[PDB]
Amino acid sequence: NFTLNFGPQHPAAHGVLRLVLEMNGEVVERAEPHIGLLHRGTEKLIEYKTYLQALPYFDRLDYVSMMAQEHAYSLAVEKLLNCEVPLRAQYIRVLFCEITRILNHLLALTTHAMDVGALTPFLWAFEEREKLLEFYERVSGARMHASFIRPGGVAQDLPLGLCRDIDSFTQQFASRIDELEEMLTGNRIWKQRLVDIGTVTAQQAKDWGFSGVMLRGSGVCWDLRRAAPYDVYDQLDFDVPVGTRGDCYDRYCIRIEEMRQSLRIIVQCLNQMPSGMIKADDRKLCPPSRCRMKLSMESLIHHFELYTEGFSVPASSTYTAVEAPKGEFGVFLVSNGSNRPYRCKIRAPGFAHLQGLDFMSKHHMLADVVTIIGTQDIVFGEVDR
Amino acid sequence: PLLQDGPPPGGFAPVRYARRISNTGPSAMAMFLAVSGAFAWGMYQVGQGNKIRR
Amino acid sequence: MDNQFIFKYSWETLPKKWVKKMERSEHGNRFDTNTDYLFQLLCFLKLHTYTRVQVLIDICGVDYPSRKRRFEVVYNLLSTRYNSRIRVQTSADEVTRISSVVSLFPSAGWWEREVWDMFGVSFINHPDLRRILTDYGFEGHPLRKDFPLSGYVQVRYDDPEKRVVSEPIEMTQEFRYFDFA
Amino acid sequence: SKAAEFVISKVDDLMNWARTGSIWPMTFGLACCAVEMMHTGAARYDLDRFGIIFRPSPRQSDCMIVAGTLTNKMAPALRKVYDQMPEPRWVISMGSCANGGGYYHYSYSVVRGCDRIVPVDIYVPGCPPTAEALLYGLLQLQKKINRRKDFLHWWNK
Amino acid sequence: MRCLPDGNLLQTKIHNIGATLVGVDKFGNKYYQKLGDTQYGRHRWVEYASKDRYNASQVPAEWHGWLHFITDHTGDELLS
Amino acid sequence: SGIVATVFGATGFLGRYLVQQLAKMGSQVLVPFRGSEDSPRHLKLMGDLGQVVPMKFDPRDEDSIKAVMAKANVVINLIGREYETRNFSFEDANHHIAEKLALVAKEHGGIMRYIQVSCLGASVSSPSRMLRAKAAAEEAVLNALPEATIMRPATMIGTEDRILNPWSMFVKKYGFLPLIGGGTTKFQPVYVVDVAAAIVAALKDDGSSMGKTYELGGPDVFTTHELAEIMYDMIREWPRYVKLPFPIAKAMAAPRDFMVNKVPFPLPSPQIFNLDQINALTTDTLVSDNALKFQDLDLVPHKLKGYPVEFLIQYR
Amino acid sequence: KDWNTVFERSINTLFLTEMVRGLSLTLKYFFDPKVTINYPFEKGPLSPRFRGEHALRRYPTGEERCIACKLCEAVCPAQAITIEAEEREDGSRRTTRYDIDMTKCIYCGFCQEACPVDAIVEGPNFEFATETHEELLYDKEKLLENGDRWETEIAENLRSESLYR
Amino acid sequence: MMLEFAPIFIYLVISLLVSLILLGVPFLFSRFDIRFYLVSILFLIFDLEVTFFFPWAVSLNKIDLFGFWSMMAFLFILTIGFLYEWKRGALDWE
Amino acid sequence: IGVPPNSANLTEARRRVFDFFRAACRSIPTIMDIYNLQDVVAPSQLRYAISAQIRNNAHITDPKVIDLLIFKGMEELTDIVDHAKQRHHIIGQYVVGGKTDFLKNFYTSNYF
Amino acid sequence: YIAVPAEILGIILPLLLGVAFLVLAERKVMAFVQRRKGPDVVGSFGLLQPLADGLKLILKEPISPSSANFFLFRMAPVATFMLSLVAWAVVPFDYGMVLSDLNIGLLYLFAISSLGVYGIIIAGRSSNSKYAFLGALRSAAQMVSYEVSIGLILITVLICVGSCNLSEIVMAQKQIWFGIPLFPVLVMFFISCLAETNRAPFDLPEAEAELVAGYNVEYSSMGFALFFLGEYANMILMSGLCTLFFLGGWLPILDLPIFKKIPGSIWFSIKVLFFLFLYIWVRAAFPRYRYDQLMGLGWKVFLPLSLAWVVSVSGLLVTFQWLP
Ligand SMILES: NC(=O)C1=CN([C@@H]2O[C@H](COP(=O)(O)OP(=O)(O)OC[C@H]3O[C@@H](n4cnc5c(N)ncnc54)[C@H](OP(=O)(O)O)[C@@H]3O)[C@@H](O)[C@H]2O)C=CC1
Ligand code: SF4
Ligand code: SF4
Ligand code: SF4
Repeated sequence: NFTLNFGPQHPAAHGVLRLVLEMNGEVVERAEPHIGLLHRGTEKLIEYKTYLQALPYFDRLDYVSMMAQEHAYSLAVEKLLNCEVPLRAQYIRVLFCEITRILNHLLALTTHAMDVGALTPFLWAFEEREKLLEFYERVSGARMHASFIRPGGVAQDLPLGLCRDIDSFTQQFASRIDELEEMLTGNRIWKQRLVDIGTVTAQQAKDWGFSGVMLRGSGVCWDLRRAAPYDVYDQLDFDVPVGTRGDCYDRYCIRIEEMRQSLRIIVQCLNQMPSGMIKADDRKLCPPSRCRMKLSMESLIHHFELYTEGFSVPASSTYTAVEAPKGEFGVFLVSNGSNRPYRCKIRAPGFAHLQGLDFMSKHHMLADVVTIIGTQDIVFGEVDR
Repeated sequence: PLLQDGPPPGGFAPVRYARRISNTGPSAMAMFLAVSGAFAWGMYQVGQGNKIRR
Repeated sequence: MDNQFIFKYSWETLPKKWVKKMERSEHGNRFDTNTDYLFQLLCFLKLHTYTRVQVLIDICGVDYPSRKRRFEVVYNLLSTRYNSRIRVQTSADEVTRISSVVSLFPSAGWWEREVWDMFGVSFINHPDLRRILTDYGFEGHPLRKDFPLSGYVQVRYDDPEKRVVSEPIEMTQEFRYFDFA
Repeated sequence: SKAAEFVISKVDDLMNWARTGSIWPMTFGLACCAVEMMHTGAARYDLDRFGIIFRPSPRQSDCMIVAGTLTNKMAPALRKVYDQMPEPRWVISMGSCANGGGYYHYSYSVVRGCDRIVPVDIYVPGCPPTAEALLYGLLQLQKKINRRKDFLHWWNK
Repeated sequence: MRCLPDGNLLQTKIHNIGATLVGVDKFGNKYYQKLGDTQYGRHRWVEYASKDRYNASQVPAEWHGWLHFITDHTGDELLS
Repeated sequence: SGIVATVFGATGFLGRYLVQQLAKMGSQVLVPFRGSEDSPRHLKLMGDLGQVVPMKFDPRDEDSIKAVMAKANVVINLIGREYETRNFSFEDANHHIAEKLALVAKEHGGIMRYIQVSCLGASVSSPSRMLRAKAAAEEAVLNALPEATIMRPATMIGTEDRILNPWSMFVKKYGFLPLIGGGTTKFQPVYVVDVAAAIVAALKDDGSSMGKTYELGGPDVFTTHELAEIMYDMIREWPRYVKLPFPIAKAMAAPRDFMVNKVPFPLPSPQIFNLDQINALTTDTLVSDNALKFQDLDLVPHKLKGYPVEFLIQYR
Repeated sequence: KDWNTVFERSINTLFLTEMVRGLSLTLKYFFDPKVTINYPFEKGPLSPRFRGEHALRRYPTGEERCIACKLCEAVCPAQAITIEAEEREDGSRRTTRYDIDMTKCIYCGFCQEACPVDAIVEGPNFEFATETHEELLYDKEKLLENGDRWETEIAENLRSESLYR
Repeated sequence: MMLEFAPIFIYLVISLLVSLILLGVPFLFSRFDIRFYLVSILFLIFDLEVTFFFPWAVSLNKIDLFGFWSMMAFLFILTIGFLYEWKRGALDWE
Repeated sequence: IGVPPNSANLTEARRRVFDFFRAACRSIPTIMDIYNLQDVVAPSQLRYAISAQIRNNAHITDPKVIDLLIFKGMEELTDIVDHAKQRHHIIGQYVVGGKTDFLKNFYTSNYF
Repeated sequence: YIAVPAEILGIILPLLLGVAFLVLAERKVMAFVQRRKGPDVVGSFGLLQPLADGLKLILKEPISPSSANFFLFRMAPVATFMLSLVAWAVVPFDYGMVLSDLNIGLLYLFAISSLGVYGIIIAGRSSNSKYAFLGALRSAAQMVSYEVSIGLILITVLICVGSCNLSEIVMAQKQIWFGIPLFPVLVMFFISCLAETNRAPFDLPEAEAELVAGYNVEYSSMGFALFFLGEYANMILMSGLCTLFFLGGWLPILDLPIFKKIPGSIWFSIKVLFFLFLYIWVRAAFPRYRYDQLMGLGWKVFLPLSLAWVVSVSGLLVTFQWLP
């Protein structure tokens, strides 16, 4: 068996993907990924930051699903502080979580399509991505690394007229998905590239710690938004699509349907959005308004403390997970009572998924390896941290 | 202040999320008959053109 | 299948010598085992009908330099069958090898490689135990508390040798530690 | 030499026109900056409209965009690919990570700026720079290329 | 004559047809708008004074917000 | 260190090794370049942020020369050319610029150390025109600056050298390597890094280098045939030495010298058949026993075998 | 199963019918208007919250707003800010050095949030690519220059954004 | 007449000159896979089939029924061979 | 293949030490071609380097410390062979190829 | 014969301009499909983009890697480019507008197509890259595989015409265009041309993101340019062949005086342009097959159907005595 070394140093496949394949002709016998090419020491760096300063690091783990990791870190901190989040912030956080899910699925589906030779859908999808990135920028001033979801709520309230603009997007997005499906779903070349490729049984998915679409493709009804709900997810209607074959073609269909259900959640969040405060009112971790900091001695003192020392977290440890676009994203946070986390372990779904490439790609063709990587939806920021 | 961004009175208009069907396309037999008839008549025309060329 | 049932059921049915500590809390049920019983306890939790702990979520280390066994190895586990999570922990030092659970959960393979890379904890019967994250030829385990943030060496291109080379670090501006305590 | 200089200036202008109007960058997409660069090449900003075509091989490439954090592990692979680009070649550093290490400057595994490995012609700031910011950086690369006098310098050598 | 080699400038000249002149800045750059709805009603652009060697940084601050749809105030109204 | 060095001719072979070693010491390095901004590009990697500064200048212009020297307390000259261009003669590139640089250095007044890098064999009675002009610059810089220091390296060996690379390229194209004097000329080639180390050491001493000329040769003396043997074992190719006596060697090297100053357009540079170097191959060039060697600089040269010839792997 | 339904799929396969719709829908956008922006004559939309090039501001009298509290330096997640300060000749608490490494900065806006006098802000400018690493080491004078150049736009955004923070 | 082949030769000479100009101007400023052998074998067989079809196709007007059926028998033998290829997995690259 | 259990006693540990010495030293000809050390250092000098590292730890009596040292030795060896970072005068951690020590240090700096 | 090189250059130079503008047209059409603009800055409407790209490639330094086959590495793009050029000496654009009125023109075209594979295989082995070599082997195998179906379709047209003269093949379609009774044959021919040109959906050399390195990965400057120009000239030639064999060549759609007014060269150019548009529209519409899938299609679908159509057409023509 000869060994084919494949590292695409370009975002055709992830930029830092490196694969050592043992082949029998054009058939793969063993796929060994070499990682750490994007290992940046995030978990070590977080220990030297206050809880507020560590928040931007979570935007840069799964850099296609920014606000989702913001949400997981805030929930873990809120869990350790026993902090009550107001209802309006909960709806905003869920709304932008679902916007993030569409942003992620649009990139994952069309970069995968582009890798198997379908070049048009990427251009059609990235235009829709631009409309959604505009909503990121209008609430936070940043296209991608918003740092908008924070412990106790969100950084700022929605600008006037944003909800109407979001509603306008929802009125046409179903047609955009319909166009994406017509280019791919019924086409015989697309089916021939995806059907019966990378079959994962339910037992295999559980054994290898698979989650998200990687687990639901195998017929397992498991979604953390329903299994362990958080924020206002228990007050929203959405269906959980599951596969019947466990192949790359099933997981493609599931991501399309998840985008349709994400549209459903956004519409409900837009109509159910209540008025009220968007920060928690416990004056221990919430920054005061600019007007009170400049008028009240107590507010100025609180502002001085929050931006120099930050808030303390009582000594404890817990694991918090959310349903990120790529699967279960978890944070194991250890606090020692101080203003900096003692240990922050990040559980990345792509770490487990890419580890499953060896058994998933066994006895397939060389050209199927990229398809299987695309169906796993790998981003090496979270794999390597 | 007291004005926050949110839904209008009554909420926004309903939006569709389900896939929309589309019945565009001819029939197995229609396109078969077209091809068969074109073949027969066209090969007769080929014979006629070959006679004139000769 | 709430956290009250698991705590009460486990106390009755588990072998007594397997668990040294049991904590019930809203931060997660947590069993502290001895190193020699970690493998058997996890096999029990996975196979037993009333637990069915089929998914190993992740394995992580924690450094406690003030302890004679500085390292704590934390196993986070999930039961999709009963919709419950369980935490199992054990302690280790810089020279005590501990059992690998790859035979129980295949996903443990890379996570155990990361624990070794980041902390220096070795795993008996691990099929392929080598560093997974750090650069090749790396010295030290960076997640240890005593390991400096910026490490010991840095890389740059050296034109006379026509290659990228490693040298001891030299910072233009050192990392400033702000003591807000 | 009242007529040679006029001819030489036209030759250099023709060479600069060809090189600015046909820039074929090889994308080094290491992290989040790669996605903003993906958007720059998408319909809204259409880098193709400027003559920019992305290449998969350094052999067909004129420019290298380092978009993302460069680790010590990845550094030798970056240098090798740069050495396979045929002259004339340029490097654009995109984002704080590639510029000087950014958020991960004090880390044990991150190269503190890609200019420690390859020479850099343009630095594009931001974390990430917006897609329009990258487009501005490319237009600055065209400005530097338009200062070249390769025929004249070779004529006087 | 600049239209022949510079196709970027030609696109602006074609799209300038029928537009309304909004104002001129201190550098001579001319600001135009259409008041339509083609790219979601965004129809603001600038015709730089220098037909060659134009640069995005040549737009002054008072017109920068108008040009990027950050504000609806023109450069003239901000200066007042 | 607080040394601010203006290194002329640093965009050539020795320059890159000298700038790297000057950067290691902490010195600030100013790099005058006369053509494209691409020539000093590889030097920007050396040294920390802002320590190496390329600066455009003009050899035939004194206002530009004093512009790049105006902030320096150390000046090092590496400017020289082994062949002739229709614009720069041997005296123009190897003597006129060197003497011009010293006079501006004299006009400056703030130059603690001045080093002029010449060549081993630079003498008045030399068959080669380039070495004759070097010796003139030797005397001119000494007359203009008697406190200046001179180095006389032998043929330098390195990745970008013009002896082993032209031969290997010639062999892989024609299959045989010519010998110009029957492979009998003696000389002692030196590692390029050692030459750079010597210049740094002279800058780093307590002042004992000033006014003295150093002959820097390799540890061992070869003949041209023997050196040509080293590369053959390195490029793993079959040795096919074809002899060539001097008359015909000056025959095929005659055209470029003949037509350089007549045609109005540039010509390719000579590799093996450079009439001027062929003349210098007639007599053995060696470090004199009475001069100052690498010893008295407290440095030992590297042997050629091994690392100094590692760049020949690319030719296999 | 049935000779008609067998005939149905046989003709659909042979005549590549499902690839006809793929061609049809690829052609519809061909005659439609394009979404490409004519940069640099036309620009993409931005909000008053946009986090771009940093700037130091002054009061309308010309006095610096910054009072060297060092809150921005303490909160900066990238340690991109370096400050030195002492009492001025008139007794004022002012900085003698204010440096922002634009290559360490992650453009988070935390410094703007921490500042109690609205001295440091992230302006709307995003077109400041440079040819050298050195020019991205901003000093105090450069930041005050940026504030002078962008003051009219910054003040307008601050007025619009004052109702939210 | 072979007279129409001379312009082709001059065309080849000119095309070679253009190619050399284009390619010369820039110089101024251990695994055996049996399936490739097998695809070569099949290509060789069917290439000879196309060869024997050209005289037949231009000559159908004079050979009439006899030549048609002789070609049919030729094809029958070669198609028996092709069916043998199909059934033995020579046409499958999986 | 897999990581073995900790050695029970010093006989087991020292037996593991010799297998590592054999395996590490048998790979010197591979290392010589990888770093092109033919004209740089003799194979025996690198053999004596490995032996010297083993001897410098001959005082260790805990078998668990010996097991960890061998495991780190195998990893150091594997990175040298599989992923070589060729410097000139070093491989990995090892250099290849009339006054006391106070004045030399004193002339250098104030930090000893 | 003194005027022959003038005609030869009047063929070759406009062909090179047409190739340079076919690349621009493909970029413009793919862009318009994708709601973008494509080249529009370098010249009015991007019309100077091909000139800039060619001039850029001319000025780019040639690498010529340290291989042991330097002559073959450089000769490989020259071989494929000369082959792409020489096919146009026998192509007629109108009655009497053809350089060489070969009586064996059909077989000459088949010979050129068979020769095309050598540039690709020599590039792979001479490039000293395992990845380039395995890609070149796959591309060569695909090309020879679809040559069989191309040849069998050519035989079908030959049976209808009874002469290898391309002008006679056109003039045989005066009564009716062969694309009407042989429409499935025309579809098979267009797909076989796509696969023979290494074009989408059959563009293995463009499948770099598929871990499939092309045969020309080690080529830079004008060797790469020659490979590209050869492939696009072949695309134009395949469009011309589809026009000549099935769409009546220079003939008008209907034999009426109103159609007969405009020159036959315009008719021929219009039809060639329609097929060149299809090459791009298909590239923009579909994903690509794996190598094994397209090889299966070549040997298991297109060969049997081509052989069946040869048999059916010949049998029907000899049965009713409708032979030429
Ligand atoms: N074998 C050898 O290389 C030996 C060399 N020496 C001498 O040492 C010195 C440095 O050697 P090396 O680095 O190899 O030389 P190179 O020829 O490789 O480099 C010469 C340098 O001087 C510059 N230069 C040359 N001619 C002129 C000119 N007419 N006007 C302005 N600048 C000019 C070049 O700039 P640019 O690149 O822009 O042309 C370049 O930076 C030379 O004087 C050389 O003769 C000593 C003994 C042996
Ligand atoms: S600069 Fe910011 S956005 Fe770009 S790669 Fe680094 S962290 Fe990600
Ligand atoms: S934007 Fe963030 S990283 Fe940059 S200076 Fe301000 S606080 Fe520091
Ligand atoms: S900019 Fe603001 S926060 Fe920073 S030191 Fe000045 S006053 Fe304090």
